[PDB]
Amino acid sequence: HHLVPRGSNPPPPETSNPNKPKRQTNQLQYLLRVVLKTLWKHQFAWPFQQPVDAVKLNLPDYYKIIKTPMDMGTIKKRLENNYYWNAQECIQDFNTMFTNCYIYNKPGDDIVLMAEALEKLFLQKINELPT
Ligand SMILES: CCN1C(=O)c2cccc3c(S(=O)(=O)NC4CCCCC4)ccc1c23
Repeated sequence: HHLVPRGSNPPPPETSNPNKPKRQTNQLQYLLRVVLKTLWKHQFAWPFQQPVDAVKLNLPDYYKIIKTPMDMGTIKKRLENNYYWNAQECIQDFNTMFTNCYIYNKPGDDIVLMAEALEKLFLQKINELPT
């Protein structure tokens, strides 16, 4: 088809675990209802709300470089489906999302500023987690 590499996309990350028993917790609830909701509405959130489309965003080699993709849409779905055992698993996924941005992009890029601002807010919000 193409004369320059355009890339391709993996299926989005899994968002449910059919073997996992349900275990609801206060911190997981707070993560879904307060932390993620606050992050989602931040002015710089939109690029992180859905999986990277390597083809449409013209980032052909994105999924060569990023072996563990992550986005806020996926994190939201994982919280909704009770995929996470604890807050730390969720936090790890946020960390994977931000660090993927830092890995793929150059330190001076606009997208990295946006990720850094979101990460700073995230770190503030996780200090609110209930006992
Ligand atoms: C967060 C996922 N993500 C990237 O890592 C990335 C790199 C380059 C552009 C871009 C875009 S984009 O909509 O093509 N371009 C810009 C639009 C607003 C300034 C920062 C990036 C969306 C999501 C991205 C990227």
